[PDB]
Amino acid sequence: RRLSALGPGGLSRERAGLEVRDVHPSHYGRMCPIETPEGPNIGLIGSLSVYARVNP
Amino acid sequence: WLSAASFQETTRVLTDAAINCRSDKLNGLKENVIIGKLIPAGTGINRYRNIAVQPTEEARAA
Amino acid sequence: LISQRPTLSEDVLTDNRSQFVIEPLEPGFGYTLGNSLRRTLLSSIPGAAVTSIRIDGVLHEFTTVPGVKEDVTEIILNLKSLVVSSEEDEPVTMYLRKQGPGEVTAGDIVPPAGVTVHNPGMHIATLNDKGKLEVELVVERGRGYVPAVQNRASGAEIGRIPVDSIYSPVLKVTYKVDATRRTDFDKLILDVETKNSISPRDALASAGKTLVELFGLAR
Amino acid sequence: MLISQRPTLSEDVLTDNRSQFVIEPLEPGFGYTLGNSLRRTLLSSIPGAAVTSIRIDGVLHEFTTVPGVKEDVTEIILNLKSLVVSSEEDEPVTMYLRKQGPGEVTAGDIVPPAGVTVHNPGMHIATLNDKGKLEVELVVERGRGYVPAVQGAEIGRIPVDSIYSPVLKVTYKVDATRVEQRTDFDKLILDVETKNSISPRDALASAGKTLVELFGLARELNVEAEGIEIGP
Amino acid sequence: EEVIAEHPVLLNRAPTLHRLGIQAFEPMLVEGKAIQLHPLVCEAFNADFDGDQMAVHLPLSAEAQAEARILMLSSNNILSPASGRPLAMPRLDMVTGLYYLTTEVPGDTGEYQPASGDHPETGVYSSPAEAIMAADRGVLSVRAKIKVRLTQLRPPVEIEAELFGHSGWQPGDAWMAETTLGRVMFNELLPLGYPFVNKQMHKKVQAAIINDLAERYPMIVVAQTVDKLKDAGFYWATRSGVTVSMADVLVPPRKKEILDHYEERADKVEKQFQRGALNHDERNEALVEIWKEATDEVGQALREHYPDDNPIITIVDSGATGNFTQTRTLAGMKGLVTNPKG
Amino acid sequence: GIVRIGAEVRDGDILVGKVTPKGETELTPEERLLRAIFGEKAREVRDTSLKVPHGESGKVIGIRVFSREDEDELPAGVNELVRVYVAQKRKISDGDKLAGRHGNKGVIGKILPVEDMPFLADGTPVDIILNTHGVPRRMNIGQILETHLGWCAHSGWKVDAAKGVPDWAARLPDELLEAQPNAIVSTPVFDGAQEAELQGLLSCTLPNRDGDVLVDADGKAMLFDGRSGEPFPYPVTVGYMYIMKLHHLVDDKIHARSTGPYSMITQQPLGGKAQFGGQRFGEMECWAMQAYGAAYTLQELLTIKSDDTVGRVKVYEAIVKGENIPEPGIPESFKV
Amino acid sequence: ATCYGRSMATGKLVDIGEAVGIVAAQSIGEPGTQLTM
Amino acid sequence: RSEAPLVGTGMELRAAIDAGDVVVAEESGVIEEVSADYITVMHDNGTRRTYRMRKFARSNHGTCANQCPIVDAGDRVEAGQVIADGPCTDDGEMALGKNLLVAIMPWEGHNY
Amino acid sequence: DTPLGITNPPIDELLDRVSSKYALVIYAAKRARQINDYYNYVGPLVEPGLQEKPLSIALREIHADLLEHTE
RNA sequence: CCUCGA
Ligand SMILES: [Mg+2]
Repeated sequence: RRLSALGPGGLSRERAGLEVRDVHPSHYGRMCPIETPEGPNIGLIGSLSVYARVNP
Repeated sequence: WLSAASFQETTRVLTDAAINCRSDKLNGLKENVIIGKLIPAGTGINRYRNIAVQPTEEARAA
Repeated sequence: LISQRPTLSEDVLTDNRSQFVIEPLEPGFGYTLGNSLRRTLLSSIPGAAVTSIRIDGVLHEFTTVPGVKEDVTEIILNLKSLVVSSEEDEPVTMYLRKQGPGEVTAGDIVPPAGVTVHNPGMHIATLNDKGKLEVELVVERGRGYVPAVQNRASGAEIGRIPVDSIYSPVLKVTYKVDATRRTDFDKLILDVETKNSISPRDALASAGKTLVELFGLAR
Repeated sequence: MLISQRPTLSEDVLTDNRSQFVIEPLEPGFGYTLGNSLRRTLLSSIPGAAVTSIRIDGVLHEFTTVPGVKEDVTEIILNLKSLVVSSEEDEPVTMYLRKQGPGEVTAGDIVPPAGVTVHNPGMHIATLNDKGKLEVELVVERGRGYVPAVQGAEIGRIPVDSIYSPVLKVTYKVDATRVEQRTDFDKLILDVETKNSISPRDALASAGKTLVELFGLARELNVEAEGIEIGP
Repeated sequence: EEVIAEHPVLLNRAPTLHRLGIQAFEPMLVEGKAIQLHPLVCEAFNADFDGDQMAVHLPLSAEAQAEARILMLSSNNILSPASGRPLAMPRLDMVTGLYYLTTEVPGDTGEYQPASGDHPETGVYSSPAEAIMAADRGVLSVRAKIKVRLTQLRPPVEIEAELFGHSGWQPGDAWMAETTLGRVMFNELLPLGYPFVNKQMHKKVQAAIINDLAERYPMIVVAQTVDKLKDAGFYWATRSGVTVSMADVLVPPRKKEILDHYEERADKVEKQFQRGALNHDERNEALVEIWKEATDEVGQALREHYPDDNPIITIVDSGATGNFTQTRTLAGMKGLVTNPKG
Repeated sequence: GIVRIGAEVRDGDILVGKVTPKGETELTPEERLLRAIFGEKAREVRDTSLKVPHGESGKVIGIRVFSREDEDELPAGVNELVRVYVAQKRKISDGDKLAGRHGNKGVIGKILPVEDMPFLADGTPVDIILNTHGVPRRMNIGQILETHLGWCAHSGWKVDAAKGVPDWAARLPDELLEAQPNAIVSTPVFDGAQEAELQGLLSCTLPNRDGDVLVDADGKAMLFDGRSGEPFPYPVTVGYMYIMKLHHLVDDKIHARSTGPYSMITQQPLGGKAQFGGQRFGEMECWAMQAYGAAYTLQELLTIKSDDTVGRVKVYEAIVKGENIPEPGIPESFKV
Repeated sequence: ATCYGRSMATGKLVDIGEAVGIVAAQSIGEPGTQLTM
Repeated sequence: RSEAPLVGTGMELRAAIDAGDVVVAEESGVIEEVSADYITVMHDNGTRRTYRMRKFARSNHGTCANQCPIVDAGDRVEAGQVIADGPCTDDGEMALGKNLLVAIMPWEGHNY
Repeated sequence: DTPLGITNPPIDELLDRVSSKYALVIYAAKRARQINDYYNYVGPLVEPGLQEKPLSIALREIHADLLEHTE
């Protein structure tokens, strides 16, 4: 259920500003604001919310 | 030049040092660290590392 | 303010639980006395337990037996509840052969002369039509808790499965004192519950004589 | 063989009235199993004689000062509790301290009745100034441990804290030094400083005896298996 | 055990932010698979025990072993080489221990109450040993104000000057102190000739004492003192009664009315904004000021409501660990929160 | 040459005997004397067998072998491929890592005898002692609330419904007015048990077998010090807390090395417990050593414990023969 | 030495061989993480 | 042995079955046979389904993935009921730890 | 008092015997390897004890003023 | 490099 930020065609780690890592107001009900890594990957690895679902 | 190259901007330091035929005296702490010599501080300075230790004759008697 | 020799007085509550009134004791002393007894009771009451087990088609802990519901690991966890007594003081062997269908309980174990199984209803395993269980259980006497003696230290061969041994026959010990304030005195009340291996009286007697042999040092 | 080795009991004598005792090596956990118990026994269960109450003639109303005397009442009581005394009488026994004139009263200046003894006659008690007298009565009884000064009467009877215990201060600690195959055993260290009635040795011995009797009360329920040692 | 005897080892925790991030110790063979780290060097390593790991290095040559025993010995590096002050002081648990040991309780058990009529005062003790025996019965509290005859502890400055020479006091000389048995047992852990400190040992007071010990006494003395303080602090912290429960987390009673008042003020500001009179940035500024003040007042009412021996208050105010705004967030109110923009 | 199923293995035990052909020039003088004396005449090999790594042990529970003589997909050049599965039963140990669900982590400092643990009035010793100083500072008071509810569910409760339904219990479902011991309950996030409802349950806690209420309406209890026997002078919060075993265990993390492999380029010790590596005495660590002024300790770390390929050997040689440690040579990495 | 002052670590005056530059850099860096906006 | 929490949420169960390390009855039936090795379900359809248990498998991170049956021979199981527990499950719910008797207090600096 | 193991003899008196801690390190280490060379060249100068490392013997020597040093 | 630990 993870939502990763890095990868080809995504953003790279040297471009990982502090603002992509913040909890965005649009995450409410989609990406859990609590579960994220403490270390370097903070705000880059988030997990899908309980009732959330991806559309086509 | 060794200290500068080991600090940062190594290509530039090394280029300029080559053109200037710089000779490193190997004076500093970092430089003796790199070559594996005793650093010139603490127990590595000469007044301390060159101590002569022998017993007093009064003690050698007994 | 003079002395009267103290008395121990038992009051049986159940077959494996008894209270013990020691009075009179010096003020401020009941707690320490009860605790010196409890720490010995919890730790150094001799008993008997199972050391190793062998199972027929089984060479190690981490596997199944055909037709049994419980893997060997769960079977050994169930065998940890086994309470047993022995008077041989040499490694002795019990046997357990049974064929399904049906439950396998501790009553299905045939011990030798001198070893007693005390909770025969205790569930060990469950067998179906194809289930057949064939077990050897070495019983020894010891005290405390001793982790599995390895197959390297003992000269054990690959088939033998060592098991963690809980020799203590004591189950739960507590105490309370009643302090009374010219001539003050503390009355101690020990509460001892055992595992059916021995009785509260016998456990307390072994703890008392261990403490007596240990305190005779200063004297 | 379900039998432990014999631990030893060694001595370090600090002063004439103070010693450290080491019991080592003890099976794991027993350092505390007999640590607190030995201390509480050393404090509460050794019999000794001590002052119970005093009557000081010359002052009943003020209960603060003694005329012609440097020290006050509370200080005199504090010095009197510091008096080490041993008696054989099961009943209370009275002593009398009387000394006049400018001088220094000590614990030898008291007349010990038959049977009782005063083991610290050099102890300072009071200093009487010019035209100074002191006549004071001292009740002494046998007892154990420490009972406070709490005990409608004849006037001038001041009850004091009774330091019956022959031992003064005991403190214990448990360290870990063990056999090579177990390395988890308890070494017990007992620091015991006593009075001059008895040496630390006798204090420990009587404590061990009282405890052996206490736990024999328990081993009397039945005689069968429990851990022993090769040597006592 | 033979070869490792007296053979020092270097311990290191990363990030090595300063030279005290590497320190030499004498190894004690231990049962288990974990390194055991003295609780006083934690500060120097910034080591807690929530999973931290550390590294071990074995000096081989005579010179390396000598540098380890002399330059890098744990107990020879007690002061921050940045500030010159000691780092190896009691921390949090020790603190609550000693702060508990040396607090004075008005009306505690065995308290000296002066002689009233025919009744004596029953507060004086011929020795700290007698007071110990008193506390072995339920008679004397460790924290009850009493009068004791002190024989083997140095008296305060003025008491010594008046009852002796200004500088003269022999270890045999007695004197009378109205203190607690706890403060007696605390001062017994300090070096002998140290003047009797009779105060509740807040962390700052312990800091003062150990700064004095660092200035005036040799290194090894301060090391042995902090070891003794550590022992006593752990013992007494266990015996101290500090515990968390939903009940100890007391709520400020007026909180409803406080918040309703500040909500009235926020409503005033909102109506002020709807008239177009107040600017948007100015509206946010006024609301933030309102709610800063409401948070402040809730925190104040919280302090006013907490008894001064509540374990949360005790832990914060002893200086052991934590601050009051944490307590306000716990029991009173969280307050305003940052934006992703800040 | 494969270890036998069911064996108990320890550090350095062979699991699969394997030999690699070394040239003749790689026979040591001794290995070349015995081979000639006894005329071994078999091709000289190096012992390249698979051993049990340092610090692990267990029972061989499974062997799996793939051969090229049998028709088995293997990579190019690979003849035989065998896996040995080892299983260890790990008891909880000093240094293992535990945590609750509230971010309250810690490692185990001491596993005490059951008799030393502070115990309740009925003799029950507690299982785990969490330090008070850790809770309030970290804002996870959820662990205390859980402990309270954990005790309520362990003891079970019976809410007094005689005169009616108390005000705190008003919003409670009927299925929560009473609960048998060790009951199983939910606290849904943001819809859980409210403070008033929780404090009520701490009143109606069912007693133990002797009719005793061991945990009062605050959640605290009286405990005895199992070391002295004296009670602890104040009530302590006790209750039931869910504690997980995290996968940061001493057995995985203990590591040590006197001497081992070295990387071929730099000649410095390899990295990683798996490779029997050496710890990295890095840049900031050298600053530390420098700041102490420990010249010789810094040199020795940087020459004969790492990089002096001849001084390495001369040093082990010296310690084994009880002599002084010799003088450092030149680090091979400077040459590189 | 006289100009430097006491060794902050030892409390006595700084010894001669001391590498005070590294100690100074470490003493300034170590609390840097405490510096916020 | 795994042990569900006394204090939980409603999420343990619904996460354990979706995680897929539990065995779940695809169709209602009766347990025909049950070993530590597999479980057979005779559906009312007349068909049988059997589920072999992962026994002491090695997970990617080295933890024991050992399934264990929780049904008995003859039991009536419905579609989607849990037949057998997984590595950190107890009766269908996620059991990640044990219920431990805790005291909150300092203790001689060993929980420092 | 009476410290144990590595903290004995006390660093303070050993520093009375020399100028700086560095001189003390070199002093002790040279005397220690002197002693160890003797065991295969003078000393020891004190009662060594059960099995004491030569560095500890040397530190006790320096404490007991049983030897001399230059620079 | 990835995921993780302090
Ligand atoms: Mg940490």
